[PDB]
Amino acid sequence: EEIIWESLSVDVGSQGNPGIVEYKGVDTKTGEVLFEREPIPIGTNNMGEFLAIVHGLRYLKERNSRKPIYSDSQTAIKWVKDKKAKSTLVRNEETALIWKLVDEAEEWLNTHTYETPILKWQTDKWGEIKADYGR
RNA sequence: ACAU
DNA sequence: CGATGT
Ligand SMILES: [K+]
Ligand SMILES: [K+]
Ligand SMILES: [Mg+2]
Ligand SMILES: [Mg+2]
Repeated sequence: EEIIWESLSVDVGSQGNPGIVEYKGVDTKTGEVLFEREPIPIGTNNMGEFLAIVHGLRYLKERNSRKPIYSDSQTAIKWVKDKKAKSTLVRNEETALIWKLVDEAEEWLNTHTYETPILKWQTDKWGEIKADYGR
């Protein structure tokens, strides 16, 4: 119904899919960029969306913040809930880095706790998520 | 079909 | 138009 403005919003940006993947987290209210991941040479949209949420979890936990996280990705929200990123991306030398980060993100989820609500950004009602890459 |  | 996903 209503945007929870006291929140973190995340989004992925890519050059190709699969292709170069980056992501960032912003203050939903102000747009302030809170974290930005260095571009990853090959990954998928959904792996980036997943990494963005998990990074947001780690970011908020380190800062003792109970803010929720918004993502517009049905897929990544489910993957985080499951603690399992069910990507189809081939594992090879070229995809080694993104798969390493995804593996490590799952591992973090399986060794830490959090109460952070992970919320679906309702793009059809509210427009583009505040972390959008204007892409 | 829905979400990217 | 193509790809990633439930
Ligand atoms: K975009
Ligand atoms: K499809
Ligand atoms: Mg997105
Ligand atoms: Mg976007």
